Amino acid sequence: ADFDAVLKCWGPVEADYTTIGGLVLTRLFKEHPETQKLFPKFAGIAQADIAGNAAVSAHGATVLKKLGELLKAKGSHAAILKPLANSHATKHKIPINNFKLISEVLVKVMQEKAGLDAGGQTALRNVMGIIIADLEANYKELGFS
Ligand code: HEM
Ligand SMILES: [C-]#N
Repeated sequence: ADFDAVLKCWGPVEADYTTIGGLVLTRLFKEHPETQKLFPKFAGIAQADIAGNAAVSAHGATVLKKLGELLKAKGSHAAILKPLANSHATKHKIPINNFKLISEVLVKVMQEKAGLDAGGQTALRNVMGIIIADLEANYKELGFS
């Protein structure tokens, strides 16, 4: 049910993955500035210059398309999520807690841009908790606790 509640509001996201992707990453780097250092291509860009950055928005679109592709899997997602855990633990070297940060930014952006109501915001938090727990279990399989 929580996947359905999110998907019932995904239309505005999927309609403009680049604009919404840029909003998410711009907000993440504003509200959680330590996360920006984890993107060496973007680290050190002054905040004022992030909202207009086409590379930032294109990367945000990649992230949101992947999360769409996870959402629409409704928890049957191993072939999608194992590779993401592998790359994020071993290539990008992202500590797990940062996933909670981007998830909360997404809840805010969807509240403001996608019609996600207070129950919907619960639902997305729950779904992101599923995804993050799976990422974390795969991190541990790789030796990253
Ligand atoms: C569920 C949330 C997230 C999703 C769906 C996601 C998805 C992706 C995807 C699809 C890629 C491209 C393939 C790859 O390199 O693995 C990627 C790259 C990357 N992700 Fe994530 N990601 C998430 C969260 C994060 C967080 C929380 C951070 C850091 C705070 C992060 C940092 C990176 C970095 C640094 C890259 C490589 C950028 C580049 O060099 O082009 N990701 N992510
Ligand atoms: C990943 N951003």
